[PDB]
Amino acid sequence: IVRIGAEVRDGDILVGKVTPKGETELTPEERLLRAIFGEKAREVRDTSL
Amino acid sequence: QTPRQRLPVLPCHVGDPDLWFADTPAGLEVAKTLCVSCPIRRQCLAAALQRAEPWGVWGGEIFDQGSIVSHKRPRGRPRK
Amino acid sequence: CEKIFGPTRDWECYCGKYKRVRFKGIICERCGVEVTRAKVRRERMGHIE
Amino acid sequence: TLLQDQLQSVLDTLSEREAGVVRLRFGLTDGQPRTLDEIGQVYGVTRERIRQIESKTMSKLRHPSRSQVLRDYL
Amino acid sequence: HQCGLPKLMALELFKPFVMKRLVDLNHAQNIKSAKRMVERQRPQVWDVL
DNA sequence: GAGGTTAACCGGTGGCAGCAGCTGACCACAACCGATTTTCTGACC
DNA sequence: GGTCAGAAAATCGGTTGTGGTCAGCTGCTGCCACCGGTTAACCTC
Ligand code: SF4
Ligand SMILES: [Zn+2]
Repeated sequence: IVRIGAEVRDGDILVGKVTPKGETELTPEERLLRAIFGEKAREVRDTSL
Repeated sequence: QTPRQRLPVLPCHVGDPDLWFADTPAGLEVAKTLCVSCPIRRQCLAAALQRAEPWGVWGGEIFDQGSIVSHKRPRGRPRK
Repeated sequence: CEKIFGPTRDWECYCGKYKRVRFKGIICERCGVEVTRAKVRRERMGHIE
Repeated sequence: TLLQDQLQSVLDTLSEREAGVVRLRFGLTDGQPRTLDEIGQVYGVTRERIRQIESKTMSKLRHPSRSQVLRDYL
Repeated sequence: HQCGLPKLMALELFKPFVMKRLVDLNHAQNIKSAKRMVERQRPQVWDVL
């Protein structure tokens, strides 16, 4: 959560919470793009306040 | 009218990309000199170093199948 | 019953073998279902005998 | 949908042999990928030559000069 | 024939139109970048709007 | 007054996931060589 | 004072080779879900 006194604006993050979404199947196009860019699979889904 | 990022400033993708894979050492010299004006030669060169490029101009530098080259020899007998 | 009222995911047969859009309208002898969209659960009718 | 169209355009910016090699490698024309020697069989060269072409083509696609349009599609 | 409109409402109302226009003026090269720019309310959106 | 009964408890089956060991498909890479083809040099004298 | 000829590149392409690694396959390993037999608890012939 944010610090006390931190001025916020519209839509900013107040609590950083990320949920285990499990693993779903992958489109071949997303597979190709992930092979191109080389990133984490990101097996969790963000639900932030 | 654009107000975009530094992508047209970025001299990697200004012209034809196949120029950057020139099959002539002279033909890629323009490409290598074109990244003298590149803002991001350090991180790009570092990324190309760590990812073990097989080919092409990278960070203002050509790459062999494994590593860095001075510059490729052309076809024919090497000189003295 | 998925065999009657269609599948529950988009082009997903029930055992899990056929999962591709290249398969379409193909009934699967192992699981029983026909590969199609999950929208057919809106309008597929059954009857009681 | 815009990602698919941009992918088709950038895939067609390169030549047809490596283009169909990538298409058969990733199932972008049928939904089913092929083995390396399968692609080598349906083209006409050996699978190691296929692998060299595939690796250098993957590097060419990885290059920023063609990754400009796909830099921030994630 | 005129009527007023507050900008924090009209920006929300005309959001896809302004997304298309500020992609066409290259202030954001993709739709997700346009959406984040509209959410953060960067000052170019008024002259587009 | 145990006879007869009774919820639960107490052996006794088939189903299934694991699961470690066993293939062969299939790729990594690695050299490595092989025609090709320039092309430079190298004596002829 | 030209002149084939050789050496040595690189470049696309086989090759071999080989090594490993993993998808999966599948017979033991063992546990887990019905099925019902039995065993101490309730109502009074
Ligand atoms: S290779 Fe050089 S010029 Fe091209 S994008 Fe990378 S850093 Fe910039
Ligand atoms: Zn099935």
